[PDB]
Amino acid sequence: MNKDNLRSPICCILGHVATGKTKLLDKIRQTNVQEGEAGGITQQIGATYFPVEAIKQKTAVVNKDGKFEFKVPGLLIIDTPGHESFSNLRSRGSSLCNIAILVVDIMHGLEPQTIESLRLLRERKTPFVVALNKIDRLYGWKKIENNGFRESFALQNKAVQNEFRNRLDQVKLQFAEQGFNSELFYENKNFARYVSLVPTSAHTGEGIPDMLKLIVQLCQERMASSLMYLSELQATVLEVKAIEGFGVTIDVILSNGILREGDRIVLCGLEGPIKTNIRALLTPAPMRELRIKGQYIHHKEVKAAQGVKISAPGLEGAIAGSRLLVVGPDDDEEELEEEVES
Ligand SMILES: Nc1nc2c(ncn2[C@@H]2O[C@H](COP(=O)(O)OP(=O)(O)OP(O)(O)=S)[C@@H](O)[C@H]2O)c(=O)[nH]1
Ligand SMILES: [Cl-]
Ligand SMILES: [Mg+2]
Repeated sequence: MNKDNLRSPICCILGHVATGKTKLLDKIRQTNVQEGEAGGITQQIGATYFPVEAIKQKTAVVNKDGKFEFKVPGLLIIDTPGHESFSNLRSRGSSLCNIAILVVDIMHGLEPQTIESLRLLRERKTPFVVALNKIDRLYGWKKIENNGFRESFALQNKAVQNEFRNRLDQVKLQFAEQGFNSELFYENKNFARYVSLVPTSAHTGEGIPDMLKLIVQLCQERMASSLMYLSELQATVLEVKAIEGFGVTIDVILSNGILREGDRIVLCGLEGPIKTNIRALLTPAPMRELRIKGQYIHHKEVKAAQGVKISAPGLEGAIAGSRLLVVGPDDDEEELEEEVES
């Protein structure tokens, strides 16, 4: 359990259309992905890597005394489409994650794809918190940019505080009807068993510090302890696409283990196993999206979890969703081809 064998866990963001999943991530990243999107909607799985240094800075306003202990090296956050036509991608993102944020519009409560998401979460026993987003839409909300929720909530007028309590109670009742007990996050005395509700605004940043602290807490206090450390390689192909200068590449979620430039890799292809070597192992800059076209950073080595793009010859027939394996010293290359096909 050395700190040079720590693993960055995977957090999926799930929720109904237009609840603010991408906008929340844009506020954390300081990006404008949502503005860029056709229709303002997400149509693919996105991956952004957050080094723990950034998480520490973005939670300082709810950790002023420094007493919160950070143990993760970072977190890979997966953005997903809420639109009904992409249930396959919510399913894939859910299958990949270790923990999750379920985004609910506080003004609307639970909606059809919230219910779909809750089924995914319950089935896989995924620890999650709920972001009750768009609190700035409470009428008369007075913002302090990027504040902790409690601090800001204390400064609101009586009308706003009453409206919040009323909507919060309604949402709690909705979750209870779906079989989930939930509590406002600082009122939750059973983090292991009850869902924490953290009110947020993607527009003002309020509550995001609380939300980030909570997902680190999910990693450190709910996720299986073994997942804090790197073990055997696990990787999944997300997409296959030709990129200028690199030929047909694959975007991969590295879920566990370590990938290296030059690795002999095996994966499923249309006509049978593909066996090739990694020519370039690419990532976005930290806190930038895998689903966004850009210049890429080349790495000799990438430790899990991360979203990577791999350049290699012979990827033309790669199958999205395929597992990916690396040929190790004690492996037989053909035997490994047979194992990936399984
Ligand atoms: N006022 C306010 N508006 C918000 C907030 N969060 C998101 N929005 C707005 O809601 C709209 C939808 O946000 P978006 O980030 O696209 O949702 P999404 O959950 O990613 O939606 P999808 O990709 O599943 S279709 C956008 O216009 C965005 O500006 C918020 O906290 N306050
Ligand atoms: Cl949970
Ligand atoms: Mg989106």
